[PDB]
Amino acid sequence: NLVLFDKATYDKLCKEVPNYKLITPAVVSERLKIRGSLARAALQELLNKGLIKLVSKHRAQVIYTRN
Amino acid sequence: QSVQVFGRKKTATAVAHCKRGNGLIKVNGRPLEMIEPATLQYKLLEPVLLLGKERFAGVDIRVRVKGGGHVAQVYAIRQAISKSLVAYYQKYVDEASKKEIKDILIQYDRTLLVADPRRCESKKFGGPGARARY
Amino acid sequence: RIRITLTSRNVKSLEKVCADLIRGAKEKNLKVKGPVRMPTKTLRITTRKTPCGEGSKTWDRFQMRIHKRLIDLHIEPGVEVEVTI
Amino acid sequence: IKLFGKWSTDDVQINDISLQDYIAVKEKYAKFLPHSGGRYAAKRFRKAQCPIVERLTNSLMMHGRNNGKKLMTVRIVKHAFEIIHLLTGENPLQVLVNAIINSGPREDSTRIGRQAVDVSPLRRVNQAIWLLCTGAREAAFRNIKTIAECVADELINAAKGSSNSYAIKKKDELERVAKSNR
Amino acid sequence: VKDVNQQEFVRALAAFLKKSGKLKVPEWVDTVKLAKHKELAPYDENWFYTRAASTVRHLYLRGGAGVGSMTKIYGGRQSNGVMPSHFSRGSKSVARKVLQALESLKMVDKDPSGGRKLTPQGQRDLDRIAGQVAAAS
Amino acid sequence: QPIKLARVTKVLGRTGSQGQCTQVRVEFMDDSNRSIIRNVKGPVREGDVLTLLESEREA
RNA sequence: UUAAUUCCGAUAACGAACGAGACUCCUCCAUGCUAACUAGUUACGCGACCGGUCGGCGUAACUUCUUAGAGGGACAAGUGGCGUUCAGCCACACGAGAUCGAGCAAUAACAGGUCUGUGAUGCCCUUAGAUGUCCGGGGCUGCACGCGCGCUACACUGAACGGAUCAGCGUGUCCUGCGCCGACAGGUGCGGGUAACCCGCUGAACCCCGUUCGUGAUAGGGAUCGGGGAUUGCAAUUAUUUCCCAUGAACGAGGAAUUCCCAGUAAGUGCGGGUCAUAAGCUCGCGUUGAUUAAGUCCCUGCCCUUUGUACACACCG
Repeated sequence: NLVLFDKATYDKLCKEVPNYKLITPAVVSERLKIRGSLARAALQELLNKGLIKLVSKHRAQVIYTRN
Repeated sequence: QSVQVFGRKKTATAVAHCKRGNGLIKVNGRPLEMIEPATLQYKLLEPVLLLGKERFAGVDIRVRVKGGGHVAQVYAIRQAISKSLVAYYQKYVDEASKKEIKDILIQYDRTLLVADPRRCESKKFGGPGARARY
Repeated sequence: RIRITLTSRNVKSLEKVCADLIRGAKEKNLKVKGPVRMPTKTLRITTRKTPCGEGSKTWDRFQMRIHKRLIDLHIEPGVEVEVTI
Repeated sequence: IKLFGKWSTDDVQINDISLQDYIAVKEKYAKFLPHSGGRYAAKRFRKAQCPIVERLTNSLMMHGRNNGKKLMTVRIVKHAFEIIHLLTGENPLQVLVNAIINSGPREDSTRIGRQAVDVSPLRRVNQAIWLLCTGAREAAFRNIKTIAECVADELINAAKGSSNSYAIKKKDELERVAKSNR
Repeated sequence: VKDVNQQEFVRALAAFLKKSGKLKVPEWVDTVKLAKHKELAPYDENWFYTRAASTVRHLYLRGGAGVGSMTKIYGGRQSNGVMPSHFSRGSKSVARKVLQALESLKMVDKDPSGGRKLTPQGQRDLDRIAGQVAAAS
Repeated sequence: QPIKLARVTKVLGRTGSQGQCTQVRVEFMDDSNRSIIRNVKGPVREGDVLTLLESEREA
């Protein structure tokens, strides 16, 4: 639903999502109430920093995990 | 010292040129792990993963494929490579090493050395395909 | 060099004149190339059986096979012969 | 060692002695991919020798849109086992075989023109895979949740009896009908 | 150009073809869509570099292609709305202008028998990029 | 009552209006006794192991 | 018992005929023959690139791949079990296969279709102000509606954008290749092929790999309309088709009912042929991807047979 992050939502992404078992642009979009476009690009930033890892990347399936 | 064995899927005819040398396995000049369908990459590596690379480390294999589809060529390449090594171990190596290779490839999947005769059936009038009707 | 093309609708009569051509020319000490068998052509005609529109969509398939064999050297009814240079 | 590539085929035990013969996993039907095309639809009991990872792949091609698209469903099962191994540290092959154990109706009812009857060991695994793939398919018809996630959640809930799996709710529904019509 | 992945090959060859700022890149690259069966223009801004990298790669594998062949290579399915979809050839002017652009770089010349083939210079440049993608993998 | 585990020994025939249920004489594995007859739905052959939820009535 | 009045067996019947089967064309192999500059492989030289690639060029070996002739091969043959230990069935080993797909198809029937397929045809009718025949224009396309075959959808198992990568059937005096022009549809010059030669290594689509889209009537769906560019033809208005821009409707798996289908099958996917000056949402074929379930039953619905009844025999439309 949400298209652009907010101060209450962006901080919610950076503190508890890297602690999830399954990190996917679909599972983080349902609980953060954000759209898949923002959820997909947001997880790419956490992958570059190092908070999350990458299990397997594909066209319509990108699977992240925790360090 | 080389053999030329063909593997046939529905319409995919893959001919492997098993010739002595190093461990070279190429399909139409491209390496075996470079074929476009990556999902079926393990199907092409079954003759190598089962028999081990030490059996292929003395023969070069250059497969030429034409006909059929993407999946048909996959099963035809792995069949040509499976039978080219068997036919090589039969004419230039002892027969005991041939049975040592056949029993490994047959017990896993018989389609590596025996082609299945399944072909598309002719369409009948009054229906969209072979069996189905209007 | 002469290339003899042989086209017929029946393989028995086509290979009968083909064997007599090779055998008839081999006794003359003429180096001949073997009979090259061209891929057969099937003239497909799928028509409607009924002369009206009441049939149960029953079609009849016809075939007219034309076998072609060429002989390169250095006749029965139904067989066409054409020599070249 | 024979594996799917990362997931081992051994250490996969079967609890039910009935389904132990009709589930092809260990030491004889272990292949790198759930795609062999071994003409299992030829004789009466040839599908019993087909690996359940390929039968799970064949049952995911259930719609006019997905017919004749198996390399997709192989990728779906490949990605589903990634999510299964990620959510639960156990072997994904163990989760699939445990899902069939809990998604197999032991008894069913037949219509008389009801009457409770037994269920063959082959129909259990036949219906378990049918109920599992049907639940993951309906869970992703209109949802941002991908199919690899729905298949993974359908299998982890069935392997645990969480009563949230579409297969478990249907398996218990068919049994309670036969319990009252016996 | 073989022995490496062909999808990352055309992406690295296009980067080399763009960093070497000598390609033609006609003025209408922003308005045209690459085929009549396409609904939208290419999402990538530098589609002329991506197609040129892929076109010269097809000439390495099958020389003497020409404009009519590259039109068939880059063809695809054509949705006809409520009517069944058929195959549709690509754009002829896009395939022709991208062939002449490769000729300005001396990588493609007119084939004596048919259309256009690859030059020894283009065969060298393609093998250099084919070595970079192998070392970077 | 426990869930009894029986093994198929002999396939008798097909029962039901449309022949969907197979009549099978299924004996128990804990002991050679109790060679009961059951109606099974699905493909059954000699040697199958059935999971009898209720084993009192024969039917 | 069998797909089968197919067989065994019972036996006032015995021996046979048509149909079934056999047969014909098909695909499955046969590194064994016969041969291939209109098919190829391999070894070679040649040469481009950094021993690997080359459908990049050349004529000596010979047939694996390709083509097609001949001859082989499979017959419930072998094993186990079930059976009048018969006819056969089931399960296995071996093996390219252990019910492959057409064609042909008896006796006899329909008041089944066809006079609009015939210079097949009886009769009737119209015969020159014609129901002959030609040339114009219109119609068969007309639309409150009730149905029957279909296509496209209702998506994320997806649309798009881009990358990569594979067919077969077949047609060609029209099929089409290259160099130019154009955004596309087109145009234009030079060419090849009456064809295993040219199109053509048929670079098909689905599919595969990236890339954005993110319950959303939405980048699903492309129906309905506007404004233009072309092509076909003597001529498109009631838009022949085609392209471009714009317009963005119903449709969130569908009531009672109902259809098709058992393995390379259903379904998805595209191609070719027929129609064709212009030409596929149809149909006849082709390959591609490729299953779920079932190896069973008279429950339904269809026919068949036996028995039974008949005042029916133009045969219950009696």
